[PDB]
Amino acid sequence: MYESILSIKPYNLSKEQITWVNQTLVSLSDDEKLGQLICEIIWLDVMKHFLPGAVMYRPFKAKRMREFTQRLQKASKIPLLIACNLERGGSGGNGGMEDGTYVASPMGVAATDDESSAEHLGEVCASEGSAVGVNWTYEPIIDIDMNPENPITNVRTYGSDPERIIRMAKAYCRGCRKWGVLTTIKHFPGDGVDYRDQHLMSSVNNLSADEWMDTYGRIYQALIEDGAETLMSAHIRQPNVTRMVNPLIKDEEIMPGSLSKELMQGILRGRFHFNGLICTDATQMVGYTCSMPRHEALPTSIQNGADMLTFTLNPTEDFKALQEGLSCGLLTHERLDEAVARILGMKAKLRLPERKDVVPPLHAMERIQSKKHKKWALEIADESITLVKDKQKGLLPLSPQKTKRIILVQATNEKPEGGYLSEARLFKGLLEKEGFIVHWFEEVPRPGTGYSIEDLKRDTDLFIYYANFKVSSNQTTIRLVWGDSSPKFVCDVPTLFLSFSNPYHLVDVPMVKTYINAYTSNEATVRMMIEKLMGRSSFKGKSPVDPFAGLWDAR
Repeated sequence: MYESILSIKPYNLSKEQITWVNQTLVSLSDDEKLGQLICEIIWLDVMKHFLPGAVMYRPFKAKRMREFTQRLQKASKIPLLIACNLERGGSGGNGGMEDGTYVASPMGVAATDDESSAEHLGEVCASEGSAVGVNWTYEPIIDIDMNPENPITNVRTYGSDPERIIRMAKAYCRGCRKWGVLTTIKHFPGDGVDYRDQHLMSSVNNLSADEWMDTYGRIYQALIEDGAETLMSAHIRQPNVTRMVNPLIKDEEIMPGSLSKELMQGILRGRFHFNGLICTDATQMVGYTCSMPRHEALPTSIQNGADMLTFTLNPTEDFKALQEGLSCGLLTHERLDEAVARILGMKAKLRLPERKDVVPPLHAMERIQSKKHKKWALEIADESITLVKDKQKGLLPLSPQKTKRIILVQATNEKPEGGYLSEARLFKGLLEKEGFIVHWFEEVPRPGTGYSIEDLKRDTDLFIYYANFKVSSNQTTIRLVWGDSSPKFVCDVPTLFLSFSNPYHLVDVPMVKTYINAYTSNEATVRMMIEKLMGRSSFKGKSPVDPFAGLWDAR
């Protein structure tokens, strides 16, 4: 059975492999099959309530991951899919591992407009992940960064141009497959139209059916045909596409991707002929929990096309809900077997059953933070940093002979110990190496009743802003927050603004005359920024997006 699925892309299993999937399927109890639908988060005692089909590692040390893998796999009757959000390399972006290589955000790669940079990104992700036993990355994101106010897309995307997104996403996958790591296209039906986070609600892709088909649909078809192994159906609604499949559907029946049969079975399975593994986005996100009673939602997600539920809330209650859903018919035994078949087929595709070692040789660990990976990080930084606005004649290149005294102003939504980002301290120290006098904004006076603008101009030749407003779950804005530290004197003291993450900061500092986007806040990007501000390195980056956000005043 299931040869029509397992023998073709993205599976392409052999006769023997399909026999293993079928024989394993037959040997599983109902509870075992239900457990296979669940991916459990590791933050490894996750088998007390059921036997899960997969796990995802939060960011611990690479060595710990390699240890967890050996233990988890050696204890699992059915080999586990081992997931990780390897987004920006081995490290970076709230996922990956703690001591991996942080290469660059996806948008920083897109700024290079060189798809070989995305392939390199995918290689570092999959090379360092597979060394510790990871075989499934929840990447690449193929959302379109349409709405500059969306807090959860932003630098996690390859920008706002569908054609570039397709180029970069395909290259990323190309790099991952070279290391035997499954890829995941997300977030279906597509984030980036709304301005709201699906962690906090069910966000809405409200494009017309045609508009969606022409943009998001085009990208998904491109990655599906490219051989995308897995897809993540997120808690985002597409009402107009849903109504196209089901014109009589009531607005209250329209479910997000993770619960919608019109989207997962009508569009993906049907119209687009996606044959890979579908998993939901994390089930504890508000976008999921607020759309339907949970005891109903978990089995309905599988019944409506999803093969896997990502994470549990209360594991006992959740498994009990799957048991009852199967018992009372919310989930059919026939759809259950078909889901497990696709889960087991990806485990067979990875050749996990035949393997008799589990983790690679310890020598594999040497790829982590290898010279080659560090070197790609420096190439991407050299190619990505983008001079967006340069309307102050003579300012660049910087030199202590033109602006000796600098006030360095940090702006971030992080809360680093000591008050300052290590990357900002490094930037400060490197400016001083060049011969600048650099004080933090907090160290020097500011205009007021006892300090004049003439005094400020006497003590300050240049303001420089280090902006790092990063993407994180459950944030409703990544806008620039302070307000006397803002560029309020751009016509009195020259002012330079540097964004090391969010590229739309001109929304909040439109008065700035010199503005540069770097997309990534890591040591490699900081070092190339210094080289470029001093005139030793040319500005090569190209905005993969509109950094002015359609604002007349930002120019």
